[PDB]
Amino acid sequence: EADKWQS
Amino acid sequence: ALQLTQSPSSLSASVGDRITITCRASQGVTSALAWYRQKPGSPPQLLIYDASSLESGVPSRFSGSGSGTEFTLTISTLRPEDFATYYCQQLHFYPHTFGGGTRVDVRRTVAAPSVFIFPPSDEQLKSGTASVVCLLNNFYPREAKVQWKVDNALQSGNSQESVTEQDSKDSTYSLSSTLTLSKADYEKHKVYECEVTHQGLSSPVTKSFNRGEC
Amino acid sequence: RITLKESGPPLVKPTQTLTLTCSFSGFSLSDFGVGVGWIRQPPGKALEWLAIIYSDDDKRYSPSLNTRLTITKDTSKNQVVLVMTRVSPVDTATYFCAHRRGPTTLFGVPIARGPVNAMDVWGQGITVTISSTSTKGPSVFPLAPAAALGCLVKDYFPEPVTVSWNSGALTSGVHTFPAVLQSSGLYSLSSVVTVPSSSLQTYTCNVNHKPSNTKVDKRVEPKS
Repeated sequence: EADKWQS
Repeated sequence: ALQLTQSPSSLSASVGDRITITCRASQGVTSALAWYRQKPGSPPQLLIYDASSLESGVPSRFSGSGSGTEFTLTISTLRPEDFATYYCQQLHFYPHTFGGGTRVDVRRTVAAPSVFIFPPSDEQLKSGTASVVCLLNNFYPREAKVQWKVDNALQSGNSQESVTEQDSKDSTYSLSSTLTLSKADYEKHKVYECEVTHQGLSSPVTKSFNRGEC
Repeated sequence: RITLKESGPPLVKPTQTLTLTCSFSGFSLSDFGVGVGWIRQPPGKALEWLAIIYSDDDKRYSPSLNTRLTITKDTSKNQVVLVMTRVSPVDTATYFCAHRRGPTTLFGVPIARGPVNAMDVWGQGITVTISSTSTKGPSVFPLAPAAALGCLVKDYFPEPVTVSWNSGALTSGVHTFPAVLQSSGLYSLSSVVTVPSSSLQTYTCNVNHKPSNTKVDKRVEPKS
């Protein structure tokens, strides 16, 4: 899934 | 999951060369990629973070570029401490994958291995086990393939091999492969053969012996 | 200056539980967005990511090992613990813990996330061997025919063993290979030496496995 520091 | 493929897996070079290692991801990882250099016996050391930022205290000959699915690390002027294994790491998706690594070693001229086959000692046989060892001595490059054959049957799952580290004054490698069988199985066959494939050999070389021949 | 160091048992038996501790200094696991992760490296293999924990206590695990891993932190002791259950021989590896930066802040406002994209400082690594074996000395056998000969140092535990030739006088042409951990849980290694096909001079390998108090000198010659 998406890493902590994504977006 | 996400796959990170490094290329080449192994690379030869000399002090002063410019090398570039590349890492490709199966899905885009944006700029969340890091490069590391790991010297034998030590932990990996961070060179480049976030695909292209130079880590503090890391020498300027190291450079990283790319984003998305394709990244490259280039060392502009290879120094002796750079003979090592490099890894890339993706940090966009969990799990935070590492590539397979690329080994950078001292280039030297191609040298075929001197191959030797050793039958098991009578002393070992009395204990009930039989070890057949094959030695590939001083060759280059590192990749070599050893295939054991017993009375022409291809062996599998019953051998183990280890390789020395690059020799500091030869630049060659050596490889030892052990075929292990019970004394009983050993006794049920004749021809024990170690087949070797290597770049320096214009076709495979086979070293063998017939068991019990005296 | 950030430093980390791993500690735990060097040897563990199959089915047992392995608890590894990462003690660090230079940062706090209460600092904003900081992480501490664990990565392992089986001998001769690639790095393999295991898990990571952040200061806000979010935890993530390798999907392949999820059921056997627990990671936890002890903020006041500056330690991160990774517990792996039901280990088996394939879990033998060097285990490293590592620091992961949190985003850069300006007047306590996150402004740069690029620094989180790497594990920036690593511990030296701790070597863990998984085997049910008890301490045991090697059997030494001859390897007989540039010409080559050697000694096969078989079935010993744990590492290491030392091998020299002619009490230390023979060095050129000597290759002592790294030991392989056999499926039996015992190690095995060969040490060979190449010489001008004429020297066949005497050759004796001196083998010493400190762990079991086993010294052996084995003279090897061209049979027949």
